[PDB]
Amino acid sequence: AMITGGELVVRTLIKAGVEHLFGLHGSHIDTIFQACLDHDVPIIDTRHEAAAGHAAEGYARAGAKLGVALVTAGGGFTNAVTPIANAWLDRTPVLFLTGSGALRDDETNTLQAGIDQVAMAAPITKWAHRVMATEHIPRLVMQAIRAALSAPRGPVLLDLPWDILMNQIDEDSVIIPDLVLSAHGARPDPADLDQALALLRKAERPVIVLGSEASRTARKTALSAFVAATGVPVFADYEGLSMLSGLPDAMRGGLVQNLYSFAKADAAPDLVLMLGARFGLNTGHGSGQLIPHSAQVIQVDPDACELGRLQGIALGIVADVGGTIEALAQATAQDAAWPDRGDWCAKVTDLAQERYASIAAKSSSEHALHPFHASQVIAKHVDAGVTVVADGALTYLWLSEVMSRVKPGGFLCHGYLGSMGVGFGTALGAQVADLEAGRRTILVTGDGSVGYSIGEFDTLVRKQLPLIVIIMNNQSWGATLHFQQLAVGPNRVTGTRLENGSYHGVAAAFGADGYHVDSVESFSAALAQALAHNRPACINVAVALDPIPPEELI
Amino acid sequence: AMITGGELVVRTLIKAGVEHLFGLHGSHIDTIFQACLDHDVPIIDTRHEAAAGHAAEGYARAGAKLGVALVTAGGGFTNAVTPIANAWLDRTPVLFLTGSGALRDDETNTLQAGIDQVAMAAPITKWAHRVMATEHIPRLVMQAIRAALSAPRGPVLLDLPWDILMNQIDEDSVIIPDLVLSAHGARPDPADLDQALALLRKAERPVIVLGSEASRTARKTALSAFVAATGVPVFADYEGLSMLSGLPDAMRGGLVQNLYSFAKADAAPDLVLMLGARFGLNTGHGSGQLIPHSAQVIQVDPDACELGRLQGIALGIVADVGGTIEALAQATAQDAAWPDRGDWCAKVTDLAQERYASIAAKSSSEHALHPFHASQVIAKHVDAGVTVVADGALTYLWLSEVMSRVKPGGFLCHGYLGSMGVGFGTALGAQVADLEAGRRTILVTGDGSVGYSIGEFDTLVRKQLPLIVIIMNNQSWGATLHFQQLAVGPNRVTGTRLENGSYHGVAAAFGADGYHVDSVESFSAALAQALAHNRPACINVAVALDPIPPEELI
Amino acid sequence: AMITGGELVVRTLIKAGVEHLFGLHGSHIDTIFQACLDHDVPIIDTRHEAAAGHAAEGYARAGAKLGVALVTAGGGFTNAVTPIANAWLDRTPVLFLTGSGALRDDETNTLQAGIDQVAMAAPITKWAHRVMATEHIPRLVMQAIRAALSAPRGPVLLDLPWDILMNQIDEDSVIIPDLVLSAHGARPDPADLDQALALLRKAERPVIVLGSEASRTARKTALSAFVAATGVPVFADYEGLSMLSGLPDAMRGGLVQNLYSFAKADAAPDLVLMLGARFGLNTGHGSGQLIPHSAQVIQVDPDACELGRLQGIALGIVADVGGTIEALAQATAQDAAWPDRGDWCAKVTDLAQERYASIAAKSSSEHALHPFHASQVIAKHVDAGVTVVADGALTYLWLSEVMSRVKPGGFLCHGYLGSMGVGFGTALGAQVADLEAGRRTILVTGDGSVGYSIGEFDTLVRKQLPLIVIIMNNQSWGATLHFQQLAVGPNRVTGTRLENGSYHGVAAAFGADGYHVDSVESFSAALAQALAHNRPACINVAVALDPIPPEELI
Ligand SMILES: Cc1ncc(C[n+]2csc(CCOP(=O)(O)OP(=O)(O)O)c2C)c(N)n1
Ligand SMILES: Cc1ncc(C[n+]2csc(CCOP(=O)(O)OP(=O)(O)O)c2C)c(N)n1
Ligand SMILES: Cc1ncc(C[n+]2csc(CCOP(=O)(O)OP(=O)(O)O)c2C)c(N)n1
Ligand SMILES: [Mg+2]
Ligand SMILES: [Mg+2]
Ligand SMILES: [Mg+2]
Repeated sequence: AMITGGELVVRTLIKAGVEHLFGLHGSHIDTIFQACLDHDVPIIDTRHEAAAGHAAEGYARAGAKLGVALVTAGGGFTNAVTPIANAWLDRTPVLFLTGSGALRDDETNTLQAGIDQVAMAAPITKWAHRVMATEHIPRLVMQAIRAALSAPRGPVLLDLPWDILMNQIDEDSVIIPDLVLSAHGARPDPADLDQALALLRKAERPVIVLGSEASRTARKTALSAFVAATGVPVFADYEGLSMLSGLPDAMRGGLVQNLYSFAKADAAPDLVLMLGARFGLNTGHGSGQLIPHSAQVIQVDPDACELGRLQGIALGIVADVGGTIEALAQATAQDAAWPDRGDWCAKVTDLAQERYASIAAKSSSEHALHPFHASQVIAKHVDAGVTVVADGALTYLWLSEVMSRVKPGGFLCHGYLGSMGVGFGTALGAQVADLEAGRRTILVTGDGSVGYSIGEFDTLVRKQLPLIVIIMNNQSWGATLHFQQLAVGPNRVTGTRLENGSYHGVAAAFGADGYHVDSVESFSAALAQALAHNRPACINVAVALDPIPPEELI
Repeated sequence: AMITGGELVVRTLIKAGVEHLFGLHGSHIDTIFQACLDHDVPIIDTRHEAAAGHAAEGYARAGAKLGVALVTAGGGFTNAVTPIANAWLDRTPVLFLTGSGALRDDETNTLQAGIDQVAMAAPITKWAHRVMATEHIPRLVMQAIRAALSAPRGPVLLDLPWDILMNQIDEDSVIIPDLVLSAHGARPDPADLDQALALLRKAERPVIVLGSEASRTARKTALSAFVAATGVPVFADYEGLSMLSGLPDAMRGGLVQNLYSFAKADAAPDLVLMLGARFGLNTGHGSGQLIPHSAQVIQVDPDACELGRLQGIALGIVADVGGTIEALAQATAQDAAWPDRGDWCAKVTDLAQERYASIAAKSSSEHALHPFHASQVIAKHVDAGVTVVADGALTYLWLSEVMSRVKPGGFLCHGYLGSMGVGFGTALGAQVADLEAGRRTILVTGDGSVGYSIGEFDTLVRKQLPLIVIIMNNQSWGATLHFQQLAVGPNRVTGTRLENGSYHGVAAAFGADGYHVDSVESFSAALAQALAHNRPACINVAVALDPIPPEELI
Repeated sequence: AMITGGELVVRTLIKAGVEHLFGLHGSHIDTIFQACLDHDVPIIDTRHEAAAGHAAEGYARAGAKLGVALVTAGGGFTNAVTPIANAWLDRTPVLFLTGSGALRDDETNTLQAGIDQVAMAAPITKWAHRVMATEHIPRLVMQAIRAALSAPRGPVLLDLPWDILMNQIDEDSVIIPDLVLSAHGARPDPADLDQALALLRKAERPVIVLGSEASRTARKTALSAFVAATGVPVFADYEGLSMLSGLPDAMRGGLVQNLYSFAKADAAPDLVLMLGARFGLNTGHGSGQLIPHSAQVIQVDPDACELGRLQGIALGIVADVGGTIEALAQATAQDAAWPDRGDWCAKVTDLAQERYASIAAKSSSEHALHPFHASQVIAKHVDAGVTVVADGALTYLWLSEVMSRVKPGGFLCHGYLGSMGVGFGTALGAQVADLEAGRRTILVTGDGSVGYSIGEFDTLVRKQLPLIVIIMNNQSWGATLHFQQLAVGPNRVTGTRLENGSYHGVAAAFGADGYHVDSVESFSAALAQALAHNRPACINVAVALDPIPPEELI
């Protein structure tokens, strides 16, 4: 009859439909550990709260569902800050449950109390709030969850004082509410939908560009019905990429990064339909080399701030990307008489094919194994059954170069935050999600980036998570080392040389299979063996440093 | 050639379609003032920055558009804080432009530099930001507008460093963007709309409650259509009242407070459609006193946090209220199978009118003018051409008891901030935008409340503003004095008596028409008089302090 | 045995030895009004929270002590923000007690509850905190007072949830701490002090300048002794001026502002002892206009950031300004051989006098009363027995030129916030402090500035506070009309016309003495009268607007 506040937290999460938590133990949050123990709710405990946070993100991104991070007071929270800020810029839905000092003995210079965690999380969350009463728990947890899931998606900080968590209340007294929130999003007004549809019908070279908000709602089947009736090519930023994985092969434009050299071939797009993709790092900023200044733009985004923020656009809609896609598939259904778009699809296909073949031709692997070739080795293993997690600068923009012509189940790369090393936690969490859906996760990170959360090879072994960490090891902080040469001068490389350490040796110590390879065939075989067993694996890949990825030259 | 920084602000402001500004001069923001002079943009300078801010609220609330406040650095910003906070809770679209310390001479103990205005506004604005370059002025102003205008509506702070406002850049060299925002709001997915309408037709005692967002979109025409086909009674909070004035009297429940008396007749609502109406102060929180616990709630709100925050709901939709009404009215043109809804309208009408007569039965005027009698002198004077601004606690609680059966063009009362003294600023700015149409504005304020921004008669006189101020005088801070008596005891009154000044004299010293009143007819002559004229009118009214409103009880 | 939290607040305030509170009533803080009324502790209830806030500062500033401000939740707090912001920059000790939403019913959209008040006050307070338990009140109240009273003095916000105040505890169980905090500030290291005196002895034309922190510790006899033994000329800024009032007039250098000419009189100070004076708006900024580069500087300040913030200095001491003056006095009391500065002092006295008369010779009042003439009339009513509070920009820039070489009991003015209208609240609270002091308070304010808190005439009459409200009336915003001519064009003035309202009529309408005067004959008669009458009085003074006050030369 008497239950702890920590019980209420878990019961509300049970009701909300959560089946996994990612975290690190603390006395302050043990009531939640105890309650999860009782209801068989697995907490995937890590070796760093940053890894736990990133794992909640990874789980959310690869699962298209809610992520839950569980951290303790003080350092527990501060260690989760990078995942918080990363989820913020990436529009990913994570509930960050955090402990704090007890309200009784507030301002007593005590263990793990003393820092305004709500004030700290404020600038980088949709909502950050501290619970003031134990009976408020179910309603406030449910409130926090609604905030995170609705467009635009984002992180929420729920601060649960040790006080409030240890408190015992009569269970029959406080009501645990249901998650009452519509799964379908808000659609555009039929007038703007009639307009956007009209504007794209009379169009010589139209393109769709998908963003993160497309993957959250993940309304794939509707995207098919819409793309089939209209026959319009679809591009995406890294986060939208996997949404193209189910499109008929002809209208798969790939990553928006290659809407770039459309300038030399007349191919400057006529009308661009942006669906949750923002103006910034991912779409060539305002520099307009990706989204051409002379194109008419139709932008759909949950936040009006994003509506033509860097370039003057034509039609500015504010609705949910998911509902918007649904509204487009619904209208496009009976309107089944659409213009001839055979030879714009071929152009988009052929221009991306060009840039690809062009780089393959300039890629030599004599004396040193080329990053491009090691990228093609992973690429040959990429279908809907595989999630790919990208980390590590030079690593990921070489990886980006092969990623457009395969159909990944998921693809989790860096957002605007671009925090080197977020990939390990992300991939761990993604592997937990992919286990339910019968899929495999592969992290592709740099030698420098992996050392951020290298202790997570332990967690992979302890929890038996079959993640294959692939390390592009060019003995350095790659992209930065290039900046020191290309931007400063040839012999001005300081603090970027990382010429020490056997990474497979580290993985071997934590009990995970370590491979160090240095050639195409050996790496190809190592990866094949890694996939072949259901066990965590490190593949230390000795790779070339000197070559320059095309993205860097821009 | 060269144009100033503030010169850019004003140009970007007119392309937005705004026609007025409310402010106070600062030598930090004269750059705006001068650019405004030669575009014939009227800056209505008040006598207190607080007043200007509330006037920006009024303007935006009265004419359902965007309001603009324009304050000087340091002290100018901090004086606008209450307006900003009020706007935040009331969900009203206002663009607060503030000057600040020049980036040159930053951190130098300078004149009006050295305070973090953005940090101060961030907890109470949808967006708070400081412009770093002069060329950024247009894209960020237009951005701030987009933020202020989308659902849910709310205030935005744009900090313009005096530095940035003075720097001249080539007039051709930076584009001045159009405001591209769909105006038509996003609407619920049809499946939810079906779920809603199916439950609505199933209901035996259905009800609709309107909140601020209905008034911000002001789709009176679509609402009427929807209300007609279905024949469901409609209620509202103070902010959603204007939106009942254009509907058939048969389906007009009035203010939500009237839903209180219903449980005493086994006539408690069966199902309630909350359109932008939040669970909180105005809807009786989660007590189940207005919105019954046994009733099945459908809630439509732009903020997912609001979806069942204090009470379990049956269906929760995140979509724009204005778009939702549009959809509900549209789904209506093909239904044509709705119940008579006449005998429930009978019940709703009977209960409302019954409550009204019940107060008239209790109210005596034999020794002092009953606030309710004095309130009626205003009621038979209220139509679609009057805008009523309510301030003062005891004043507005009594004044509401009549407002349900009359129908104003504008009704602006307190929100959650409950800030006594906002009424004058709100009223002043309501007169503009009542000058915009042909409507005339009446303010009904308490004797203590008016002292807050009493120096605004100087503005009313200077700027030829026909506003009538009805000072409800009970010689005290009424409701607070009632608190002291009812909550602690009869002889426990302190700091709540106000038995001194001649307010109607005060206004006359500023050169405005000042009146007096003892009883019912005494006031009619003063009211019909000053209303017959077309200029600033200050009326004083001696009124009984003793009587407790029905809203006070409970 | 059972007492409320509000009672705990009051008993703690009493034990700290506070005698007055300044505020505006709300039901959220009534428990504090009830306790105060029980212990005979006056709450000066005003007509605006800003006036209550400012009165708390004025009390603190005029009486060299703590000022306590009492405001209610929501609107009450937001209205006190400008005072908080002002006390911040002016380094004035004010405890701001605010009510807020109850902790039970957090996040309920309830009345006056939903603004993060601590987050708002955070940028502009030494400390801002929200009480979480009723038992914590005494220790937290006392903690706040320590924070405010210690160098550098500043404002503090204690947020007191309605919940926590209404709550009842066994009075026997909670202890009420003493205010144990030393009255003596920390003095410099002897090696630092000796090298300061080693420089002062071995220097040719040395000068002392005082700041805010010098009035906060208000050490007259120690400073008096130090200046007697050393014979060094002493200046000060606006807040420091009142400390010169007790020195030998041969040392009284007046306002450091007079120090411009030393640059072009060849006698620029060869050494400057900055005692709390800050490198900013008060002291020629960073440029050597008031503080020459050629001068070697010894600076004392509680804040190390201030130590040569914008200039190079020879010695930087973090210590209490009052404690230092004591170390200066004590050590210098043995040194019986301080070099004579009679020659240097004579030069200084005669340069301040040369400045004075050169202003006096012109400025003829042959048509209108040159504000200099209006200021000199006030001057012959100024001595140790009078506190002069000052407002209005164009107003004060004349008054400063006459204040130098007449000795006020207190001289309160604008700090770095420079907010117009702060003067009324300030004088209202100062008068309270001056009434126990036996002094008389005169407020000299501009015509626009007075409109801010014009209802406070009701306060002056209700509370019977015989403040004299002088209005220097030039029917305009003066300095901001000035700027519009001088920096734009003589025909480019908009939004500064205040040619309206007999300000003296409104004050008379609130039941105080009302006078309008124009010439020295009419004026010094209205003044002489309003003085002899021990009652609140308003002296409206029609004045020339055209004349430039000399402090503007660049
Ligand atoms: C957390 C973090 N630290 C530092 C940086 C700056 N940075 C950008 S690229 C880069 C080099 C990454 O090198 P590596 O992980 O080895 O991958 P590589 O480029 O060699 O393929 C660094 C340190 C960053 N973006 N994030
Ligand atoms: C800014 C602000 N200050 C104080 C309060 C507390 N308060 C609530 S009601 C009230 C009385 C208002 O009196 P008046 O304006 O004369 O109207 P009346 O109640 O007498 O009709 C006060 C001071 C508040 N709600 N907001
Ligand atoms: C809150 C605020 N509003 C406006 C200003 C800008 N300002 C500087 S001087 C000035 C003139 C005010 O002087 P006034 O009260 O009219 O008396 P005067 O200077 O003419 O003698 C104004 C409005 C400010 N600093 N702070
Ligand atoms: Mg590397
Ligand atoms: Mg009243
Ligand atoms: Mg003036």
